Amino acid sequence: VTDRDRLRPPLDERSLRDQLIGAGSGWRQLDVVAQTGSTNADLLARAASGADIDGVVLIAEHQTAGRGRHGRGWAATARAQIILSVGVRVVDVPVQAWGWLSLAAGLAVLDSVAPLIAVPPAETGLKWPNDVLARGGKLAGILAEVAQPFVVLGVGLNVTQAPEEVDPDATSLLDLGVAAPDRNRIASRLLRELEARIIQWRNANPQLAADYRARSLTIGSRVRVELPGGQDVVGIARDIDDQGRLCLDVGGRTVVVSAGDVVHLR
Ligand SMILES: [N-]=[N+]=N[C@@H]1[C@H](O)[C@@H](CNS(=O)(=O)NC(=O)CCCC[C@@H]2SC[C@@H]3NC(=O)N[C@@H]32)O[C@H]1n1cnc2c(N)ncnc21
Repeated sequence: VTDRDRLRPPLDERSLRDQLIGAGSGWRQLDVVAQTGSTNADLLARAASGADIDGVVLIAEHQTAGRGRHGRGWAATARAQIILSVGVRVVDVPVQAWGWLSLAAGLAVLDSVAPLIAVPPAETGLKWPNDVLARGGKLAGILAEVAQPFVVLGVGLNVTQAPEEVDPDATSLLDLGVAAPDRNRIASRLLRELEARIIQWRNANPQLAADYRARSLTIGSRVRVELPGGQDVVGIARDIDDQGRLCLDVGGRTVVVSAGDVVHLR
């Protein structure tokens, strides 16, 4: 709505750089662009042209051709979200562990906005694999894409984004009760949390898996998992394995899923 536009001041690039670039911080480069097609596509293009995108941060005020998992889109309007992509060098890490990098990102996003909520409503946590939920609504979506030797981590976090603007099952910090969300503070918290989780992932820290399970909305729930190819599997989510894959209990049989869409059942 037009009223929410007043609640959407521009990001401060200079200030974010002062806070996030320098001693004690792994981020080497940060840019805020007014608009782009897809921040993920941009960092992928940079890498494909020889640039070292490790520790590089790209933030867009607006994204006109956003991308979701397996061919889907991501909708946004100007200054209503935190829209960023991050480059991570991964070649030094075994390929089996790359799946955990995306789980780590969602954990970082959740922890960056969790205390801003007045009281924990039902369904505030992480849905496997790339979903930050709050009150059942999708608060943020994570997209990891490969460009050797890097992985580009993308985050779309609904700050003041109205569900009617993007998606019916969406929610935002504003629609959760946060009156005047400051994207500068939130982005700063987010990238600081993200830095910690990436280091943890890179060093195979046990705390990463433990912290994920503690915030998982999926583990322990009856779920319908829509597999790639259109097949549905119904069971009970039990655990995450060492590759970040979802372990399903289907009537006593174990089904391990590497990718798919999860729906929490009654
Ligand atoms: N159901 N469905 N429909 C929409 C779409 O089909 C679906 C896609 N979700 S998804 O397949 O699990 N993928 C994701 O959640 C990952 C999205 C990553 C976006 C980030 S933003 C910066 C970076 N650059 C990119 O191009 N992508 C990444 O989410 C719905 N959707 C679109 N915009 C949304 C909304 N702003 N908030 C919540 N949900 C919404």
